[PDB]
Amino acid sequence: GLKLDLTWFDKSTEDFKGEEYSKDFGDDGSVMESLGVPFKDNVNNGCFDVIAEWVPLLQPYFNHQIDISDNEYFVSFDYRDGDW
Amino acid sequence: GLKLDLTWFDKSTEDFKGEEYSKDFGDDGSVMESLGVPFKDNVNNGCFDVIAEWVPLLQPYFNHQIDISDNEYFVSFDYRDGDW
Ligand SMILES: [Zn+2]
Repeated sequence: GLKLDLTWFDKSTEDFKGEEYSKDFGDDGSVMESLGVPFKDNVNNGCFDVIAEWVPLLQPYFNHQIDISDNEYFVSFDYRDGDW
Repeated sequence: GLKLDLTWFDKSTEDFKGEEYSKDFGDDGSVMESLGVPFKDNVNNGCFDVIAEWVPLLQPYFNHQIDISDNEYFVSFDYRDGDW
């Protein structure tokens, strides 16, 4: 089902540094609703800049330690048939 | 260097169909310039919708036969240090 695709870039050199997917949330788009982004209309449809208020809400799903002072972050909401 | 990330979905069902990276162009941003998308000033941003005019400009770098009448395409301009 739904997975969050997080990518980060260095603010200085601005090169693509890393990427990490969240666990599969299945058909529940609550995580997106909690971010203020409608589910059905925004999946597989572009990237969103990660703002400060999003950091703590997203952190529990990633091993990468999100630091918006050093990196620029983008999140895209990908959806595919269960079990990736 | 620069690599173009092409992802496409079925235009009817809306299901993911495939994804393919182009070769590494190094610091040659000519392909982006031909699309009318400033090289340095547009890498590592969101993704763009591929319009018909872009098809012949991109086709030489992908094995997949680009067909917009059947699929919907997105392209991202990813830039990382060399040797990826
Ligand atoms: Zn994107």
